[PDB]
Amino acid sequence: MKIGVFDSGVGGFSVLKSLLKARLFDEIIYYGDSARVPYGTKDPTTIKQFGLEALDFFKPHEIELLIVACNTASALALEEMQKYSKIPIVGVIEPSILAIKRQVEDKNAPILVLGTKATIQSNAYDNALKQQGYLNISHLATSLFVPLIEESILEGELLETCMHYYFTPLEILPEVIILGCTHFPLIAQKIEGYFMGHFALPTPPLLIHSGDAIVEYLQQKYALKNNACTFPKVEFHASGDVIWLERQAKEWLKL
Amino acid sequence: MKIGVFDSGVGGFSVLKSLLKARLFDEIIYYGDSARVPYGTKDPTTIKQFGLEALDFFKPHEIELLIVACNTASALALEEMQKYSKIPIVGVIEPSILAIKRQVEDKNAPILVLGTKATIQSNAYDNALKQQGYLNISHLATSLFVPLIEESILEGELLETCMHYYFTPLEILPEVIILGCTHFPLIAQKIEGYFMGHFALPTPPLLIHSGDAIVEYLQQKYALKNNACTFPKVEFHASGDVIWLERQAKEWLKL
Ligand SMILES: CC(C)Cn1c(=O)n(C)c(=O)c2c(-c3cncn3C)n(Cc3cccc4ccccc34)nc21
Ligand SMILES: CC(C)Cn1c(=O)n(C)c(=O)c2c(-c3cncn3C)n(Cc3cccc4ccccc34)nc21
Ligand SMILES: N[C@H](CCC(=O)O)C(=O)O
Ligand SMILES: N[C@H](CCC(=O)O)C(=O)O
Repeated sequence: MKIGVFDSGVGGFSVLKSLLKARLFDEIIYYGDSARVPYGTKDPTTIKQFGLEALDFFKPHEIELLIVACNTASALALEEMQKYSKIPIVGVIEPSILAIKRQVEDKNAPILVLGTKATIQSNAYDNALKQQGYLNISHLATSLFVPLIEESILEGELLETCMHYYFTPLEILPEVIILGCTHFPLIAQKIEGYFMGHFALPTPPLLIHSGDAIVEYLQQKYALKNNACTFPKVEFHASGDVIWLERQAKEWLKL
Repeated sequence: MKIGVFDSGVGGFSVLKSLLKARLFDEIIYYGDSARVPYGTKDPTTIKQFGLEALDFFKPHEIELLIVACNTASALALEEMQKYSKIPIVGVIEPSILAIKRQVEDKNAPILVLGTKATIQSNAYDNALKQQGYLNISHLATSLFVPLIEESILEGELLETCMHYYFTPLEILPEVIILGCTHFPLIAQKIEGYFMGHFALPTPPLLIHSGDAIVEYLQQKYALKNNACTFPKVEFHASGDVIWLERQAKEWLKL
């Protein structure tokens, strides 16, 4: 199968990695709208229109399915993109809801959603979660995590001080934390260590990764299988510097 | 006189505040490309073209001069903008160079240039200072200041730790600090406080503010006298969050 993956930029790599490791696809066309990144700081009408525009980018590629790796575009643009697209478009929020259902039998478990401002203000996560019977849902816009991560602040005092800034106010101690942004997997264990260091817990909260969750959905929904070729064809495309993006793929993805 | 102000988003307000206090112009059309903010994290090509697209936006408005309030656009897009424009275009780098040339006779004074990644990478400031005979020039990309300032992290521990992270590796004690980004006046006193508090500085460093510097330039170059109408007509446009932009203008600029 030939598919598209769309993200606001390089962050989508966290999803593409899961897809690659699972060997789902013979061909993948990755588009990063990196001239306009971030999306998370911006308004719904702007982001919806970004998502429609990404649809036009894909048209000459004859993809059969579009993955929207971006949790912000997933939260805000996806309904509008699906409305004008014949092929299916799969976002990263719904697959995470299905993963939570499999992994979190206790409907009362405190679940913390972390995301960009736009993702958190949409309440996409909370709404889906409530519909499936969840009763203790909390949310937090950890906005500064995105540029810290862009600047490779993946440990140390500055990261620790930032986490502390966002997490100290929380009144509830989550048993489940949804990593509802492309960037946040890169600080997954530091978030785990934060809660383990700051509270007496025998195990860290369960972390939900958007990549692994969409992999599980794609396998099940499309009978996709971990035996697409050994050397998938993958093209990178960007509205900003595509050579830099390709250089990133080569360094971090081996491609 | 009707003129235009361009910036990547709201940060240009720091320049606009200075323009308004100086009563230089009867009417100002402000445009922020806030669908695509920030520019500072991006590349020459992408930023040159943003700045040519800003020319297009000003065409129906019949402006007589354009001020590029963005330090990043000034650094990367100015020449290209000027190459095509029929009206004078004034950016925020050259006026800062001439402000320094006026206040700082000592060619060995240690001047420190703070900007976005793109601004610093261009060496637009360093080149201009060197041509003016300056021999002691350091630069730092203080990239996380921008998002921290956007999230109103204007004091406290997170700012202090961010500043520590950028300022600690510095091998020269500055006598001149260029606030080479729209956003950095909002923490000017905090920056001055970090240097006075952690080092043995005899007296505060001379801080160069892009807006005060452009004003000085505009007055002198254009023989503008500060005798424009007491309440100028000012319009606010943006590529998104325009409503938000207009709110910010009323709350913060008195407009
Ligand atoms: C995302 C996984 C698949 C690969 N990866 C990584 O494991 N680390 C530890 C990085 O530091 C990194 C970076 C990186 C290079 N410079 C900064 N970093 C963080 N990239 C590229 C990248 C850049 C910016 C944001 C990103 C967000 C998500 C994924 C990759 C990102 N990919 C990176
Ligand atoms: C003319 C400027 C200096 C007036 N002004 C201000 O003095 N403070 C202290 C603000 O906090 C503020 C803000 C603000 C509203 N939300 C966060 N802040 C910081 N704006 C709008 C604004 C927003 C974001 C970044 C900005 C960067 C430069 C100038 C204005 C900016 N203007 C603001
Ligand atoms: N990809 C975005 C993060 C970067 C951005 O804000 O565009 C998300 O997953 O929410
Ligand atoms: N206005 C930009 C800062 C914000 C951005 O990165 O676009 C500058 O002065 O460099």
